[PDB]
Amino acid sequence: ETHRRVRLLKHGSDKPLGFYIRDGTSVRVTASGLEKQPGIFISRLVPGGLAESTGLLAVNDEVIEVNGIEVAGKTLDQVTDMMVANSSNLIITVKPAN
Amino acid sequence: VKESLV
Repeated sequence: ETHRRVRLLKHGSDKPLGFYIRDGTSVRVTASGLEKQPGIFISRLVPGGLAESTGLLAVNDEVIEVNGIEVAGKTLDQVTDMMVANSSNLIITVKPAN
Repeated sequence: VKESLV
């Protein structure tokens, strides 16, 4: 599988995970062939932030699931809420851009 | 682009 699971071990309750997400499009494979579908992607990393420090997350990476739950069919607002809830010990499944 | 910080 091309998917990669990243665990962000945060300590500061106020300090953010260190990244931004945006709406995007993903041309995933299907039966009839490649097809476009909505998706969530990392737009950028906070300088000096936790996410950047790990070196496991990068811009354009696609968020597939948050702590075991797929983000497919959800809005940017809903996915954002899903992540801040697991800030303490967040596990994110992504699909590397590069 | 609209982005959301986490």
